[PDB]
Amino acid sequence: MVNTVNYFKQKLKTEQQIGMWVGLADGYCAEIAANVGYDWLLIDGEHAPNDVRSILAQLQSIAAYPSQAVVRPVSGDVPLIKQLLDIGAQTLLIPMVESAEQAELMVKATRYPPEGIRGVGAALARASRWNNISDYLQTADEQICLLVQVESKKGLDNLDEILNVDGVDGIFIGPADLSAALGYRGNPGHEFVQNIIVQTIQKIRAAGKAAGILSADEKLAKQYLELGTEFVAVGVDTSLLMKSMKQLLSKFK
Amino acid sequence: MVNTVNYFKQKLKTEQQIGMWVGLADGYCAEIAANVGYDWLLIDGEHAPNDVRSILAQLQSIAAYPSQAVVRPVSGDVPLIKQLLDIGAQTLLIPMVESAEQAELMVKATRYPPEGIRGVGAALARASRWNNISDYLQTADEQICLLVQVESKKGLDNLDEILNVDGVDGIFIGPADLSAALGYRGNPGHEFVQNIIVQTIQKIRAAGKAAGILSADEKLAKQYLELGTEFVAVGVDTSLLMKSMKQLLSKFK
Amino acid sequence: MVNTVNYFKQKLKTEQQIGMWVGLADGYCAEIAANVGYDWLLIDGEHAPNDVRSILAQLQSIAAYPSQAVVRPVSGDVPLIKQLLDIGAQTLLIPMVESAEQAELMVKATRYPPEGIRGVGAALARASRWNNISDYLQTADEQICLLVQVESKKGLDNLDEILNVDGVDGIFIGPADLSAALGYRGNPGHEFVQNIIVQTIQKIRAAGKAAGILSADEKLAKQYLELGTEFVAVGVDTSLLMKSMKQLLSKFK
Amino acid sequence: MVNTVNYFKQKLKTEQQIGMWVGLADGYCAEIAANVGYDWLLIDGEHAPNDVRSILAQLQSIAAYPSQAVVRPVSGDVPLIKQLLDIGAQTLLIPMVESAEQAELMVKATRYPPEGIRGVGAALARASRWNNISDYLQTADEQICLLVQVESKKGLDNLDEILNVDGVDGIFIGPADLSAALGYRGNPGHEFVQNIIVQTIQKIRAAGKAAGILSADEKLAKQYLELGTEFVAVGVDTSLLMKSMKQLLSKFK
Amino acid sequence: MVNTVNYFKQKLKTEQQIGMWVGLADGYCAEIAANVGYDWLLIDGEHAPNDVRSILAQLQSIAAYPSQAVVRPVSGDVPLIKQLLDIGAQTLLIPMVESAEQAELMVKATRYPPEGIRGVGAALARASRWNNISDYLQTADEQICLLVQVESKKGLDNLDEILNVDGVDGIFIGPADLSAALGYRGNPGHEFVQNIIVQTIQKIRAAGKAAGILSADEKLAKQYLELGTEFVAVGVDTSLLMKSMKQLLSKFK
Amino acid sequence: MVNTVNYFKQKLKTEQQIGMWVGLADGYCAEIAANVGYDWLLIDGEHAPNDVRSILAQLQSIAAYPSQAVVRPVSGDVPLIKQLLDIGAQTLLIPMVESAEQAELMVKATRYPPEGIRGVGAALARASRWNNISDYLQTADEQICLLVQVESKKGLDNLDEILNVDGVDGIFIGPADLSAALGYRGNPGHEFVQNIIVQTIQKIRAAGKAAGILSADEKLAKQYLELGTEFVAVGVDTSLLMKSMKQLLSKFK
Ligand SMILES: [Ca+2]
Ligand SMILES: [Ca+2]
Repeated sequence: MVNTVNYFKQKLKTEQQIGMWVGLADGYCAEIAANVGYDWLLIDGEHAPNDVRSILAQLQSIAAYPSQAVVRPVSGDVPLIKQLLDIGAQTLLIPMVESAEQAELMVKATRYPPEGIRGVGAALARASRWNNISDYLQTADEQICLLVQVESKKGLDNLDEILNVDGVDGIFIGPADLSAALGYRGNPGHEFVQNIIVQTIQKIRAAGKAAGILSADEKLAKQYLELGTEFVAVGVDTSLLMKSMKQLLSKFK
Repeated sequence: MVNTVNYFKQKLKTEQQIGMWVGLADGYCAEIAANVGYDWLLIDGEHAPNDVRSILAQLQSIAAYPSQAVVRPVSGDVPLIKQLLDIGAQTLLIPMVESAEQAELMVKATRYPPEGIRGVGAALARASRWNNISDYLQTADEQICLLVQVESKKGLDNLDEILNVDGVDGIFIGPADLSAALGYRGNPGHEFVQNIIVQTIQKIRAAGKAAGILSADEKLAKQYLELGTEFVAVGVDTSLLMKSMKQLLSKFK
Repeated sequence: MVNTVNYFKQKLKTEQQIGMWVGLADGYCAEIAANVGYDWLLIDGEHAPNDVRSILAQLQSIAAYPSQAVVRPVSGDVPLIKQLLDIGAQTLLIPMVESAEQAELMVKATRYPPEGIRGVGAALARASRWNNISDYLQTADEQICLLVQVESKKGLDNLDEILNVDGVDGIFIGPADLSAALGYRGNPGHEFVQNIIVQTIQKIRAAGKAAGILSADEKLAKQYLELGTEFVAVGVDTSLLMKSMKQLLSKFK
Repeated sequence: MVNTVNYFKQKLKTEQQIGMWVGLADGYCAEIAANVGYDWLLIDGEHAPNDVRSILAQLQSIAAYPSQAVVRPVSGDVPLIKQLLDIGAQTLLIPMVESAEQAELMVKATRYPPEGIRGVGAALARASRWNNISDYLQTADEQICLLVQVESKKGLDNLDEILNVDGVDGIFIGPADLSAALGYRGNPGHEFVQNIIVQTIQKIRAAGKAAGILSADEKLAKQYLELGTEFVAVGVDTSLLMKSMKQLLSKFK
Repeated sequence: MVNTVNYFKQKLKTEQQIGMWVGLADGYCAEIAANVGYDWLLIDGEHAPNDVRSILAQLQSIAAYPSQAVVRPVSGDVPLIKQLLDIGAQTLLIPMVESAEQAELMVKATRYPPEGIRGVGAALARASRWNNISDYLQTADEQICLLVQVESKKGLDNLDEILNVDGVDGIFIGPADLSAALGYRGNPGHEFVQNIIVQTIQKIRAAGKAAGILSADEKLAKQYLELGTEFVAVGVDTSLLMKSMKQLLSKFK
Repeated sequence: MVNTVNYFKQKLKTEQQIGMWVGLADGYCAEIAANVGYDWLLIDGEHAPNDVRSILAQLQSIAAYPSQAVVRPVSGDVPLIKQLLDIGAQTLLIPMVESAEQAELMVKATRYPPEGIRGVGAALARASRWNNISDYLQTADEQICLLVQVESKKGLDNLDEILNVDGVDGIFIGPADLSAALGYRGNPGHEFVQNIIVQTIQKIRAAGKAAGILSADEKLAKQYLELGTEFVAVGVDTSLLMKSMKQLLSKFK
């Protein structure tokens, strides 16, 4: 078997990928999402009740389908990154990255020694298909994609430095934490926040990195796609489920 | 503690209850549904991957919310009915009921001896809250509601007889199995099927029993509510999740 | 490896075994109960929210401890009995046994062909420890113990017939279903019910079979032990947990 | 989406398919087995500790791989068959089939009304991918494959009658139950048993049905393949795990 | 929906709240404990085998009942605190707090930016009921309650400094870790230890914070209540289950 | 009850113990491995998809069998070590230990105050069998065994310093991470790497500590046993399963 090709990673340089946030934290819900045809599915280990084993179950469901999996761990924790890579997550979105130093450590956490600090356990891991991918330890690094989130004043204060870190493939901007960090908690729609988001996306793309964002607002999503944003999540499973059920009940109250 | 009051059962004689089909088979998804404000939630043990333990998890989630739980077991299996009552399901929807004899057996399956054949295990059961409901074995039968589904030619051929069974509180008509039994599999919208559904609802209400139905079609749902149908399910969680995600992706293809 | 000796089965003829009801339906709770020193633990598949997989987890917990496991399936279902024997349950308590014809079928359900109808699948089963017990298909039947419950008027109407079935090792009387069946639901304490229980125990022992019963009432339990009742369960984990927490809160209200 | 093509079913008429028994009852173990390259994987609901939900997880794992899933339910239970088809099992192996009448009922259990008695619930089912397979209710029957097991003297006494049942695609012979039924429990190797197996395979293929068998004995397996047996399982995951670990320890004792 | 009112937090200033430790690590066991009537239930993520998902299940169980949930995470880990607040835990008990600096970080961990460092993910969280609590991001901080444990000499050496931290609502003293830290491991009953506990409770209440403690000793528990201690846990589910089962067996040996 | 004797710990000074790696992450698979007769089983929390709850299930499975359990946590995390000791893991293998300062912290993490920093919670823990081991807080430390892994240049740079830490019972060398760290990723077989392994084993034994290693290569494993290596793991469950299934399929292609 040749290593699973990371089409998400390749597509960062060739197209704009449309994404769905997967927070229902369940192999069955992840499979329903995997049937729709999103370019990428964000399995949320930070804001949904997931652990290594529930994320594994969702990778297995989604694996039969074209949609590429991206895993957001709870934090840039090196051992947890080691766990998620070995279960076969090929793209990670690291929350709350605030310095070049922290971004380089995340690069190392995703690469085998001697170049990085990823723990070696290929015989045991879905990632190597238990060594059925015969050359895994030689070929793994090529198909790993590292994304970091900038979501604080300190991250924005270190944006140019993070953007010069080799091995950061993309910077994702989450309007929720960023709006809140800027003193507009719950109101990312403010001009002050939007101007900072647009400038940030411009700087990201100017430095040759992929820019990413989430917006459930169709107008803002299409605006971010007009700027060339490479990976745009356009909704959240929990929100779509809740709103579709509320909208239906309102027709009957 | 007094026994949990079955408001679904009481409401069969006082209003028209709007329902959501719960087939995501998960305590977390059941809780999202429980927040919307449906009158009733159908926990589907027949067509969703549920077992006694996953149904228990969904009863526990939903229990904090006003929405009344209805459990559809996989079949009119007496021991399985015993299990679902002891985990605290107070309303059951029995699929594929086709005779007075089978309907009376389902009544007995829901009532303690000597009047019925429900196995006695109150010390162990969430239903008695492990005997924290001190009078449970005296008061349980009052708050149990039995619904049966008519979904075959044989059931329609035995409708008058089922409708004279004391302890059948309601007859639910599932257009899917009924359309299929009538040779219009996948097309319940045919006039031949709809005329049979309307006549069936009329006969059900004429015999003093509650009529129920499911339709994701808003026009048919409101038509069934205009006829006085007592319990109408207006959608399905799996369908709302899939369609909301497909509709959103179509705005971006 | 030699097959696990069924000490419960042997002790039916040499001593009186003290039992605890396990309805907390969980490997971790079953292990707590396993530490106490009960002669037997009844893993309740009829009145607690258990399936084959949760019962297997409880057998694995308990296996490190001297306490012998007895499993009560939801009903005398031949395929379910097959499942529970293959996960390694060596003693079964069959609910709701009402005829010699039904007792004989339960005997066959527990014995391999050609003498019985137990499905053969030893390579796969914990019961054979996946063929690490090399002679399992030759030795299995010797260490299987079959108990049946008489809990209905019809059972009591067929008691002499059930007691002449070879391979029924014991008859358990559950006062809850029996009291209910006799029109004293929730009050097994009545003289009418108790006289029937005592006579029933006497007839069971007179026919050379083991008698069993459950009572959380210390006085009744010691009374049943004075009659020579071979297997006596003296409490229920769910009840002890609830009562201990209630008594404790009462000291501080 | 078009319905998943049942390649196992097609190959019954075009090649000889090599199978692995999957009784580790686990999505993770099922995925390891799925990477090997077996033509078919037998998810054992009869002799391994599986339920609908654990079988769903194993289907989801295996779905990303070419290996075709075959599910053996605990028994020819019509409601359980309904449940396994809806989670998306396209091939079923029914244990303990003993008459044409029982085989015909299993055929109907797998087909929608009006031809069959399969309960209709496509909106909810992974089988229809929650109606993302738009024609599912029209196209589903064509990709369903029904195998039955003959494992008793009564089955052998009804073999010609079972073989004339339209819609039985295959008869599988399990030497374990059959050897036991013939009074050679745990010694299927006996000439008396093997002559019966060979004759049975010849009769099955003579009637234009697929023959199937399991043998962990390489010689017997290759013999059955020389007879033209269409589906041959050649080992069992539990057995290969235990034996591989025992062989390794023996090199070091 | 308005945000769940944190009655535990309000009662810290108006009454003395009686608590039960919940370490059976199970939604079913948590629900049994929830029926008793304790003012608060301590879901122990530090000393019972719990993770985010098992704590969520226990929150869902308990939610239908008046008893207030308090969650003890394994350590003052900011990302884990983020995870427990989002699943909807409104009161946290932080183990092993030893400095004002650490207590201030725990305060911030529980509050949204710009005041605190709690990660923003309201669309996904049971805490916001998936934004069905429409003002959640504005109202969430008011219903969050932060308790810290002082259980080391260093903590006692920093007690006045921890007590001056705005946003620490309560200091809990666990005699087990504190007795051990003082060189009396497993004998918190010693006068040297008790004088320290009494003095500590007096200092905590003198600084206008709530004092808390656990003791299974009724006399010590009632003594701590006579001192005005605001939250007193009076037993542990694991201990009451084991002891109740041991006491019962001893009546029969 | 007396505390469980750690035979693994005792045997470090009296014999050479043969080990199997358990990465199938499942109570049912851990029990199959437990039947074989390995001296020790390594429950891998670093490279297999395990959490505290799945490790507890595997400890419960294995506990019925003579094989001693060793747990490898994901990292030398003090709170996680606390969790794993409380579920009853008596031998820990700490990955990625690189200094005497880190080894000493791991020693303290495994010992109660005042000598160590292990959090006290014996009422709640399987480790004390919920205080059924009456003297647990006095006797626990004697039966705890601490192993550390040297797997980096920095570890080898600190080997003499780590080897002088009292309370480090053993140093395990994992050829995978070490080979990788040395610039021979995936080829531990190189003379440069092997010479370092042999010298390392010699230095470990010269300092009075137990040496450990894993090799699936029979020749290397016997070589390590001839040097007197005290604990040698000779295979990996995931690898044996995959290889046994691959070899078997190869006979029939
Ligand atoms: Ca978990
Ligand atoms: Ca289950």
